[PDB]
Amino acid sequence: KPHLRHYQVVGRESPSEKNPEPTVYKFEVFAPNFVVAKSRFWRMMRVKNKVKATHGDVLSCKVVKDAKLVARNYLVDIAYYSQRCGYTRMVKEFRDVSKTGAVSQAYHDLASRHRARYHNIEVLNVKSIPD
RNA sequence: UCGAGUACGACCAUACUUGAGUGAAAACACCAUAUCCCGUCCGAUUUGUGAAGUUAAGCACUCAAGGCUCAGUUAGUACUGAGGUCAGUGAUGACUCGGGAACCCUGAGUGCCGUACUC
Repeated sequence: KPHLRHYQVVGRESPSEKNPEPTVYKFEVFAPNFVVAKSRFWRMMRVKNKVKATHGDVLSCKVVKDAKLVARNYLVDIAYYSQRCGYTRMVKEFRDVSKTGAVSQAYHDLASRHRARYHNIEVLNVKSIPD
């Protein structure tokens, strides 16, 4: 029912004719599809690694399984962009069931109050909170 | 006698130009001279003609800097082709699908080869 599943996308940089064994990059992104995961996989590597989607290959994107469906806390360090105060990060600790669920509320909250939508939004540290 | 030595060169600064060092054989080099062609207002320049001589310059070899060449950045940045019944503002701004710099700075090193001769 909550959209925006959680994808585990990993990939080298088409090895290599120069380096012959480029370091593998893996990161987990929330996305509606996996085409949208790879689209934002090759945005981190184009920026945080200077690697094109052309000059590299996706090793194994994957759908993370779940957590036993039970309520718990979540602080989601989220970073959006807007003409509304360009590139501000946030914390916005939510209380939903799964990481997919809470990050959904994260997006539907920023697009609600900052009108920042999916591609203007990076995510980091979707972790939980005991108390 | 072996690397290089001259003179011919091809790439044309990694080769340039700087302060020096370096020159062991030859070989260039300055060098002697107006005794001739020579044209020098000049024996400077060059152009007759040879070896008392000299590494003083020149020249190649060494290090060791601007500059130059290769790269690491700079930077997936700027910029850009394409696409939005994108967002505001008629300021470009992000996004998506791509291309993708430069100056700089930290580097690397600071020529290479090709024909004849001569040893």
